[PDB]
Amino acid sequence: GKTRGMGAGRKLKSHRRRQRWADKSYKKSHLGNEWKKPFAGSSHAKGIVLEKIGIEAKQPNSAIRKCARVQLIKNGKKIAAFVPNDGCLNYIEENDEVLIAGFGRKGHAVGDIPGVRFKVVKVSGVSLLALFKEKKEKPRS
Amino acid sequence: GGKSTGFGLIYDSVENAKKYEPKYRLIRNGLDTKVEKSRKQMKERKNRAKKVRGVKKTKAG
Amino acid sequence: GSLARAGKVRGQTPKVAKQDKKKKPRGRAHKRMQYNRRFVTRGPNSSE
Amino acid sequence: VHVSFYRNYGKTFKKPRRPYEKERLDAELKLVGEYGLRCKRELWRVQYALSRIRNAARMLLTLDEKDPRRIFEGEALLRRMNRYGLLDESQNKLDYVLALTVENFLERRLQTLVFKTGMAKSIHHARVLIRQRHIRVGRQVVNVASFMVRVDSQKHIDFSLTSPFGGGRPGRVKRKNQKSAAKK
Amino acid sequence: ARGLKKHLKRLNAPKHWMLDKLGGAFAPKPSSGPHKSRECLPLVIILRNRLKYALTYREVISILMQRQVMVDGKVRTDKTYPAGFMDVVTIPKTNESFRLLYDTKGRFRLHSLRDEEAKFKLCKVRSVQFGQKGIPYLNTYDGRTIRYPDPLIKANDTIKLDLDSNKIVDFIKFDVGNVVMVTGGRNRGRVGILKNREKHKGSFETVHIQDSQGHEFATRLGNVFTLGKGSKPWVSLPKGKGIKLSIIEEARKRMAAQSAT
RNA sequence: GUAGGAUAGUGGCCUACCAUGGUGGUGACGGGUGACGGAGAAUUAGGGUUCGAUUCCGGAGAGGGAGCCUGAGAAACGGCUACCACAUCCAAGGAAGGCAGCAGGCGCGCAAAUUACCCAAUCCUGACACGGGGAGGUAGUGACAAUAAAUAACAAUACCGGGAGUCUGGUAAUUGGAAUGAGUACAAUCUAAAUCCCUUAACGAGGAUCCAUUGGAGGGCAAGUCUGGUGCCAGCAGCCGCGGUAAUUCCAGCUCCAAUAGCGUAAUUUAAGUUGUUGCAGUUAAAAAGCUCGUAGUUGGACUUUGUGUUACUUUGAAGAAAUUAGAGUGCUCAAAGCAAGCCUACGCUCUGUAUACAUUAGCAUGGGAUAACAUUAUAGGA
Ligand SMILES: [K+]
Ligand SMILES: [K+]
Ligand SMILES: [K+]
Ligand SMILES: [K+]
Ligand SMILES: [K+]
Ligand SMILES: [K+]
Ligand SMILES: [K+]
Ligand SMILES: [K+]
Ligand SMILES: [Mg+2]
Ligand SMILES: [Mg+2]
Ligand SMILES: [Mg+2]
Ligand SMILES: [Mg+2]
Ligand SMILES: [Mg+2]
Ligand SMILES: [Mg+2]
Ligand SMILES: [Mg+2]
Ligand SMILES: [Mg+2]
Ligand SMILES: [Mg+2]
Ligand SMILES: [Mg+2]
Ligand SMILES: [Mg+2]
Ligand SMILES: [Mg+2]
Ligand SMILES: [Mg+2]
Ligand SMILES: [Mg+2]
Ligand SMILES: [Mg+2]
Ligand SMILES: [Mg+2]
Ligand SMILES: [Mg+2]
Ligand SMILES: [Mg+2]
Ligand SMILES: [Mg+2]
Ligand SMILES: [Mg+2]
Ligand SMILES: [Mg+2]
Ligand SMILES: [Mg+2]
Ligand SMILES: [Mg+2]
Ligand SMILES: [Mg+2]
Ligand SMILES: [Mg+2]
Ligand SMILES: [Mg+2]
Ligand SMILES: [Mg+2]
Repeated sequence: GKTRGMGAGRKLKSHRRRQRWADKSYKKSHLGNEWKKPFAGSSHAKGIVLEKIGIEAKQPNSAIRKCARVQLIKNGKKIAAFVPNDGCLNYIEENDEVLIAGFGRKGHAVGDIPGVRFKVVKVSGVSLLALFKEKKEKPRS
Repeated sequence: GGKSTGFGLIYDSVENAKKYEPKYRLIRNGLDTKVEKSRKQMKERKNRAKKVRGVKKTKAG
Repeated sequence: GSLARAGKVRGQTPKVAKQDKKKKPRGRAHKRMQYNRRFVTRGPNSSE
Repeated sequence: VHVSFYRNYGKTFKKPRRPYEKERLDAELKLVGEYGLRCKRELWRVQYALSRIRNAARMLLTLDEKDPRRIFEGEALLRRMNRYGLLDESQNKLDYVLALTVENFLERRLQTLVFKTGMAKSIHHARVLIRQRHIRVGRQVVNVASFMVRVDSQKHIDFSLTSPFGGGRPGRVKRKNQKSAAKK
Repeated sequence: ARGLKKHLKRLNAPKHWMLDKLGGAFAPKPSSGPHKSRECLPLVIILRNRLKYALTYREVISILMQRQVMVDGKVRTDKTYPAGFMDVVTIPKTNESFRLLYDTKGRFRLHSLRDEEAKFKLCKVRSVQFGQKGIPYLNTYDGRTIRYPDPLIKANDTIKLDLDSNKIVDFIKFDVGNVVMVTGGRNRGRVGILKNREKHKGSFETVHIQDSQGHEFATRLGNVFTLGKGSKPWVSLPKGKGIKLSIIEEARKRMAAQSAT
């Protein structure tokens, strides 16, 4: 059982120190591997759209999830960013500046989209929501 | 509305007022004039004037 | 996969303009009608 | 350094932990409509204020009744509740502070008292009168419906001297209508 | 820092000055002088914040530069001059004369004096030792040095100093049974009778003081200042007379005042 | 360690000589930190977890090192000297450079404002009552954050209920007169000068277009088995799931719901008794070392007074920065705040107020001696 002695302060403190590493949440923050992620601890990131791609939805669903391969400007890492809403892929062109954000599960895949943990928030400095609702238009043409 | 509060000073004479009263409060009552000046221009004149020695300091445009 | 069908359904949907109607009260007035319609006088949106 | 950085400020309400509890939504809307409140925020700050008062009483009640801090701050808390009409002289114990409710505080609002003293036709009529500079607490005009009246001030609630309802000249609607009638 | 600090941030100023925190970024930095910067009251605070004669920092300079204020009998023109405990401030034009004494809440109080009582002050003796040529001298806690002192005077005694002759008129030996005031710490401003002296070799000496109402409090020897021999002080005390009331008792008086006033 | 040298002075700080020591599982030494420390901040039943670049205090630096003059004080950088790295001007012989001050620009980025006015307040400085102060203040930008609080009220009709009847309550872009600030503006006030606020002549509301938004409506989870479109497509969906021709879930209209001048989306606390000291588990769910010995560690029976051996513990006290936190007093119109104010009507008063508590651990000092630790005991070196 537990050590109970009044003079056992060191053992109890050191035991907990070792055992906190067994906790996945604790180890994910104190390992230091978060800095090696594409965002490197940031909430958002800008990147350049390399190509427009489609990803087969995971089973038992059946669809083609419209994504976009993006290279991050600050570190040059390539990621797959899901483009939400209906027909918003038409608002994205290759070699375009897009603001990326997490998908909502802190680096974990979401939904039936396989191996996708990012989504597109802005394109050419304009939010996809504004373009989807016809609030604004992309700055070109 | 219907009530205001302020602060008042009564000086024994206008001569004592001009000694102890700040300049801006004398201009309000008309007991003094306002010398119009630009602080930034005065600073640039100071820095231009200290590159010259002697009586030419003033003549430096 | 094929990316040619992106925006398919949203483009097919026939456009229907919104019907302009009298606005509702704001703030305290809104909470007044919301209070009379639930305490003073099936769900709120039942298809009765 | 900026001196303005030392100015204090704080929060006056907390949002509920469970946002879509049907029972709570029913009880809160009843208080909001009964007292003519603007939104749930006005009810939440009263609950926030009440929680602070009750928390202070509980700490005092946990101390010995001979503790000097219990005696001094306990009397101050009771004196504060009496001065606003929340407690009665027959309820001079900290245990009665723990029995206070939100309705007690909402009844001391200027909006509630303007209505329950006959000056207004409805709780919602009182709201508009207060914000329209028609009420005064003593000599001072008050345009804040959340003003918490004191017992010593409840008998001085009257219409402002500048109001059409308190001896002042008629507002701009009657004056224009009088002007139009004269032109005829 | 590479030397001496010339500024005092307002929040770092002593609390007993009672300066408002939003009044500005700075407080008056006390000049060097007879009293320590943390145990003094600069003339600017006295003239502007306590007496209201001046409304601004500038007006205090005007008053002092006219030579209208004297401290310990001498004119002072320094705005941040550190006036401290037992100092006598005199303003001939207003015919006023004050002694800096602590109220029972630990703050300096400008105790109005009579013209007769404004001719002396009390000083605490710091040490007595031989100077150059074997001449004995004593120095006080208000920065004064007196040569050829009475041989009976020792450290921690109190001397009555005449501000005209600048000589020691009389002194009180530090001993149990005298009335003392506390000049530092939690009990600052409290007056009582010195009941006991607990010495600890190598450490601070503790003194147990008993109030006139039987309340007993302790403090360090360095915070004690003898005011008189026996039980009567040699100086006039403020209304409280060094009697510290409980918050309950103080609230009782306030409640009664509203009923009467 | 001894003797010197140097220093404002102690000291292997340095030199000569001598000795062989010093630290370490009670973690030395080394490594990592997206590490300046603290006052504190967030969340907190309690215990706790996380954060702390930033206005108060302490330290450190001025592109990187080093060196130094002047001086009371600097190893100073809005001082100098050199090297290295960058970079300006040149008549090409030279010369001058240091924004992590204020503003501003480039770059970097998810990420941050005017190349404004003024020493009037706060205070600092000089030979100085007077000069100076991008310290500091004022205004501009400012949905970081925080506070108060509009977007309608009432009456009469028509319509619809409740307690044939009649009192009360609810709806309508119906009909009526009332109210009022957003705005606008004489003015005064505000201010160093302006500006805003406060006050106020005139003006200023009916679809009072003077038009409230942001997210939702299968479950979790408040709100539709509505209508049209799409047909495992397009899309939705934090999770479970929805969509394959009769979609409560997608795209729309309508209606409804939540919060509301705010709301949605993308590290950390709570939930977590899923880090467990309080307070978790280990037969079978993840988890008893194959077995025993064993040092450090941790833990150790009872007994001594009831009726100058050394410590822990406990009691009280002293000392303790402010700001923040808790809290007393006080009607800034309320409030977040602030530290003010109040009283009467004189040449003023209340000595007006600006309380108090909390503040681990270590250290200092009194009282207590149960519990507990160490030390000690018979050739008494005993009293
Ligand atoms: K633990
Ligand atoms: K130093
Ligand atoms: K030395
Ligand atoms: K040596
Ligand atoms: K010098
Ligand atoms: K100034
Ligand atoms: K000056
Ligand atoms: K428990
Ligand atoms: Mg057991
Ligand atoms: Mg400095
Ligand atoms: Mg000593
Ligand atoms: Mg030596
Ligand atoms: Mg050697
Ligand atoms: Mg840190
Ligand atoms: Mg660092
Ligand atoms: Mg810090
Ligand atoms: Mg850093
Ligand atoms: Mg900064
Ligand atoms: Mg600092
Ligand atoms: Mg330096
Ligand atoms: Mg740099
Ligand atoms: Mg240097
Ligand atoms: Mg510089
Ligand atoms: Mg410098
Ligand atoms: Mg920002
Ligand atoms: Mg509007
Ligand atoms: Mg729908
Ligand atoms: Mg439901
Ligand atoms: Mg359908
Ligand atoms: Mg749903
Ligand atoms: Mg877990
Ligand atoms: Mg478990
Ligand atoms: Mg198994
Ligand atoms: Mg198992
Ligand atoms: Mg035992």
